[PDB]
Parts: sequence; structure tokens; C-alpha cells
Amino acid sequence: EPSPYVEFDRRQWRALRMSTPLALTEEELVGLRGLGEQIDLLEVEEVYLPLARLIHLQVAARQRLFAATAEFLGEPQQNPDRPVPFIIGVAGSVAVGKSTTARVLQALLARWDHHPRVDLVTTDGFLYPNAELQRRNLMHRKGFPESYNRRALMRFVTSVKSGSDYACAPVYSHLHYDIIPGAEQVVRHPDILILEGLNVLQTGPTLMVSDLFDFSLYVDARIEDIEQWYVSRFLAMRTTAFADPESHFHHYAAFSDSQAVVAAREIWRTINRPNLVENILPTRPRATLVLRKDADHSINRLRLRKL
Amino acid sequence: EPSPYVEFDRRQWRALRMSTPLALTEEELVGLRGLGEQIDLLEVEEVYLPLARLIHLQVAARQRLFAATAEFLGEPQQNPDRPVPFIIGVAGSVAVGKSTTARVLQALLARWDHHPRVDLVTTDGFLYPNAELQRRNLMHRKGFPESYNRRALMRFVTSVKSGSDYACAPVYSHLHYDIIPGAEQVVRHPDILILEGLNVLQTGPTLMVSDLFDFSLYVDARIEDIEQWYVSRFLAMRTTAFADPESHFHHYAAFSDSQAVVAAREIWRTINRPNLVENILPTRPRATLVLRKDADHSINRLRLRKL
Ligand SMILES: Nc1ncnc2c1ncn2[C@@H]1O[C@H](COP(=O)(O)OP(=O)(O)CP(=O)(O)O)[C@@H](O)[C@H]1O
Ligand SMILES: Nc1ncnc2c1ncn2[C@@H]1O[C@H](COP(=O)(O)OP(=O)(O)CP(=O)(O)O)[C@@H](O)[C@H]1O
Ligand SMILES: CC(C)(CO)[C@@H](O)C(=O)NCCC(=O)O
Ligand SMILES: CC(C)(CO)[C@@H](O)C(=O)NCCC(=O)O
Ligand code: NA
Ligand code: NA
Ligand code: NA
Ligand code: NA
Repeated sequence: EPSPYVEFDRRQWRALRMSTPLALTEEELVGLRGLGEQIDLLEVEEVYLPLARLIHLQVAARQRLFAATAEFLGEPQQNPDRPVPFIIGVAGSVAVGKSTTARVLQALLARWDHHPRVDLVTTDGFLYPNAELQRRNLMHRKGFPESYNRRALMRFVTSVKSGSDYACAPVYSHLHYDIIPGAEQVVRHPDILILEGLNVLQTGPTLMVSDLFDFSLYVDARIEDIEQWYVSRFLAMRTTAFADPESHFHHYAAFSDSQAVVAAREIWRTINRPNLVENILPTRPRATLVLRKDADHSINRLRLRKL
Repeated sequence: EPSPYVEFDRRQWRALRMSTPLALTEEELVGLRGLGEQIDLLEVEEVYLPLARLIHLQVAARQRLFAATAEFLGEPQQNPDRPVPFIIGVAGSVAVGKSTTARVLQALLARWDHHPRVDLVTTDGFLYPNAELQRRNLMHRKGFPESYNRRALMRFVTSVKSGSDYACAPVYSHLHYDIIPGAEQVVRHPDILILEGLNVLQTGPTLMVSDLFDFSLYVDARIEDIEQWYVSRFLAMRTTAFADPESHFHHYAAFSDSQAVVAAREIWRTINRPNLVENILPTRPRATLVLRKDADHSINRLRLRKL
């Protein structure tokens, strides 16, 4: 029975690296790695390099589709210094390492021969501010689709891919756990734009940012492993993020291992796990490429959409 | 404010015809026109010709995307006699003329220089048989998403676009209003496949046929106009389709105008209108091109997705 997908073990995927250069050192990789992630240079060569290759191939191909529609339209033939921004979506659960995935990806692509402008934007800045969330009774639903200003987000991406000189996104503060008044992230006609979020692959009764993605990535892992990574991260943050007196969750720092685990599980069970099962996972079927992470965090299986 | 869409009046769209040949006569056009449709050769030149042009441009462009993924994969470079079938989805409400639209489209594309194999398949054959619908209490829901064997339909399209030598679809009988035992429609690696249906543009928690569309068409019109066209068609069929003694609805033939109108409105209000409003219309935002039909049935406005 035919399928729109084709599986790959790390062995078969790495082969597709061909002669792709590794323009990243250990120090740099470290500056991209997130707390808990085990990503090393080897994984960057066997997994992220074939990926950067596939993407640069598609960035060329996909360039025709916009050219053809330009020809048909009798429009002047597209300006070289301003191509149509290639949009890459990176989705997945909280604590699955998708942000490291996104950061690494940004680093690699930025280091491609002609050095393309490659921006990275997370959906955090599109979260409604706490005051607005309380108003909507969503202070315990940060992460769910309804906790974001989806129109604003769609506006942003639409603006960047339609060729605007600049588009701005609000900025979120994890330290203060809320939108930062007046903060803007400015994106200026990048060549590649990576949008990272939880449900960015969602589809619906209106055109959404997923309909604008030229390529999508979904960082996947067994649910029980993700919970472990989540709890583990929570405990570790008692001495990093929560240690800061300025942290909204500074009082989590004095928790004991037991208390920490209990609190992390509650948060996971009441927010993150439901959001993963009801909203995030249902979108995995449409991802161009799925990166499967084993319990040890390593990518040992990939799924690609050939259709 | 930027947009993923660009509007067109008949005047601006026809200009895009360029030097496209009209390989269709009146007799032929007639043999494609449905009861109630006002389509003439002029509309075929001003609306369907620019469309056939745009499509053949995209069929070339879109060919790269599959080539690039073939290159990346180190796969042998695609066989010329067997390209990747281009999939066109045609959606819209019952009685909006989308089938005529599909038939005309098939005729034009089949008449393109190198004469490509262009098949047309409606989703009717994927409807569950009456016995199965009764079992599910859906005998008054033919047309709704749940009245079709969506897995089968997805299997069919997946098979055709994955390059199978042949794929078969069940056949529906409008005369007998049910699936025809043993009837199969065989599709053999066509170059272009047009899938026509009511909710074929729907998206969901699994990869669906809309995710495989390389181009989609949505035939639109004001809801009140569609109801008129629907009722009008119902009355006219008292002397065509319902006139046949073998017709499942043969007893509608003896209805008076008044009785006919009452019955048609009930059917429209209880089945077709709800299905249009809850399921069909919500999918319009993703259509590549929307053909707007005025009350007189003429296409005087078009909406194209540039993003
Ligand atoms: N609770 C938090 N505190 C501080 N920074 C956070 C954060 N959650 C996310 N971030 C930012 O996003 C990055 C995510 O890195 P990583 O890929 O290792 O985890 P993740 O994004 O898969 C799970 P998360 O939903 O917690 O971000 C963090 O390194 C930091 O840059
Ligand atoms: N009730 C019916 N009786 C006979 N044929 C029908 C039919 N409904 C659909 N068909 C077939 O599909 C064609 C549809 O033609 P047209 O484009 O004019 O209407 P339509 O498809 O937009 C509304 P419908 O949902 O009734 O098919 C009919 O001409 C016939 O070939
Ligand atoms: C689980 C950690 C430490 C890491 O993901 C972090 O996401 C966290 O605890 N944040 C505050 C509670 C929450 O995750 O909603
Ligand atoms: C309205 C007509 C005549 C034409 O669409 C036809 O669709 C019809 O009446 N069919 C049987 C009832 C129904 O439309 O469900
Ligand atoms: Na920038
Ligand atoms: Na496809
Ligand atoms: Na055929
Ligand atoms: Na697009």
C-alpha cells in the first residue's frame, strides 16, 4: 500500500549528507544547546546537515512556483535582491528540544555560501499578556491555541512572506512570564524565516500560518519521555532560571526534589500534556519532516513527506 | 495591510489569456454543460483559458519540487513517460455548477499541445452505500463528510499521486441513488487528475486529499442564489431525470410546481444548506482560485492565492 511518507533510520539519513560542510564549532553549538539537550557535533553532521541540504534544494525549486505565478500574471519578473521569504515551521511539545532544533537550524542555514538573512521567531511574543489571559480565564492555558493572538501572528507572517521591508512581533519574557511592554522584534525581509511554536502547524476555518509554510519540522518523542525531560528540566531550573530573585517562579527554587517533581507533574498533567494530546500531536501528520527523538534525546528515526 | 489573496474582475483576468488557443466548439461545450448552467464560449475564453494557462505554468514549476526531493534522496532522476500526477481539487456547494466547471477544465487541459491524460473523478463513488448509511443513521446526510469512506478516498488519491499504474474508485448511480455493485472507475497514471467533490478541501487530524492537491478550485456564489439554482434544477428534473421510471425519485415527477418547490426547499434546508455552511464554506479560504458566480451564473470575479 502506497504512502505519502518515507521512513529513515539515522544510517540512511546521514548518507544524504553528500559533501555538505559543517560550519559550526563546539563552543557555538554549546551556545545554542538548551538545558537537557544532548546534541553533539556528530548529530549535527548526520541529521542536521542532510536537512540543510534538502532545504536549500527546496528553496531553489519552490522559487519557481512564485516565478510561474509572476509570469502568468504578466508581472515584472521578480527582483533578485528580494526573493520570496522561505518559511519554515518548527513544531512540537514543550520540553522536546524543538527550540534547540530551531536554533541549530538557523545557525547552519545562516552559514550557507551566500550567507542568507535567516531570522528565528518563536510564537511566545504572540501570547496574550497575562492581564488579557486572566480576563479570558486562560491563565492556566498558556500554550493552548486560544492563548495566542492568532490574527496578529498570521498578520506578521503574511507581511514577511508578502515581501514587506519590515514586520514586528511582540516580545515575551520567560523571566517575568509575560509580554514585555513596548518590546518589538523587527524582521527585515529575511531570505529564510523560521517560525517556532507549539501549534503553528494547526489548520482551520481560515488561512493560518501553517498554510504559508514552505517546509515544516515536527520534533517528536514518546510522551512518557517528554514528561521525564519536562520534570527533569523543572528540577534543574531551581538553580538556573528560578534561582534569579527577579524570576516569577523564584519560589520554586526552594522546593525539594519531591516537591519539585509533584509540582512539575501537576503542571504537565493539567496544561502541557493535554495541549500536546489534543492540539499539538494531531498536527504531526502534515509535517514535511518529523525528527524522532529516543529516550536519550538522540534522533534515530526520521519521517519525510514525499507527497 | 498585505494579503495572501489578489482579486480580479472579469476584465483583468481575461487579459491573462495571452495567446491561449480555444480548442473547444459549441457542440462539445454543450455536451459538458449541466442543466441550468449558462456557460458559453465567451466565458470559456475569458475565464477558463487564463486558468488553463496558469495551471500549465504551475504543472511545470511544481515538477521541480518533486525533482529536488529526488535529487536530495540520491534517487535516480525521474522517468519522463511517468511524471508525478498533478492533482487539482474542485470544491463547492451542490448546484453551484462546479461539475460543469470540472468537466470544462478537463476538456481544455486534455487539449494541450502534447495531449496529457487528464482524468476526472467525483467523490460520489466514495459515498457509503445506502445500506451502510442507514446502518449509521446517515441516509439524510449524504454529502456530509461522514457519509463518505474517506480512508478509501485518501487511499485512491495517494495511490495515483504516488505513481501507481492503476487505481480504482467505486461508482455511484444518481439514477438509483446508490453505489453500483461491482462498478469500478479505473485511473491509469494520468498526467493530471481532477478530483471533484463537496468537502475535498477539508483538512483534519490526518493527512487528507486536500494535502495532496497541487491546485484547488472553489466554485462560489451567494447562498440565496445557490438555493434558487437548486430549487430551479429540482423543478426542471421532473421532466428529465425524475421522468425516467427507473429513477429512485421518479415520484417527484408528478409534483406540481408548488409541491416541487416545497420539497426542494426542505431538502435544501435540512441537508445541502447546513452542509454548505458548516462544512463546505469553511474550506474556501484555502482554495488556490475561487470562481465567483453572479446570480445569472456568470463568473465576474476571481480570487487567487499568491501565498
Ligand atoms: N522556562 C523557560 N525559561 C527560560 N527560557 C526558556 C524557558 N522555556 C523556553 N525557554 C527558551 O526557549 C529555549 C528552548 O530550548 P529547548 O529546545 O532545549 O527546549 P524546548 O523549546 O524544546 C521546550 P520549552 O517549551 O520549555 O521551550 C530555552 O533554552 C530558552 O532559550
Ligand atoms: N441529481 C442528479 N441527477 C443526475 N445527474 C447528476 C445529479 N447531480 C449531479 N449529477 C451529475 O453531475 C453533474 C453536475 O453538473 P453541474 O455542474 O451543472 O451541477 P453541480 O455538480 O454544480 C450540482 P450537483 O451537486 O447537483 O451535482 C450533472 O450534470 C450530472 O452529470
Ligand atoms: C519544565 C521546565 C523547567 C522546562 O521546560 C519549564 O518549562 C518550566 O517549568 N516552566 C514553568 C512551568 C511550565 O513549564 O509551565
Ligand atoms: C436540485 C437538483 C434537481 C439539482 O441539484 C438535484 O440535486 C436533486 O433534486 N436531487 C435529489 C434531491 C437532492 O438534491 O438531494
Ligand atoms: Na532581520
Ligand atoms: Na504535495
Ligand atoms: Na485513465
Ligand atoms: Na505558499
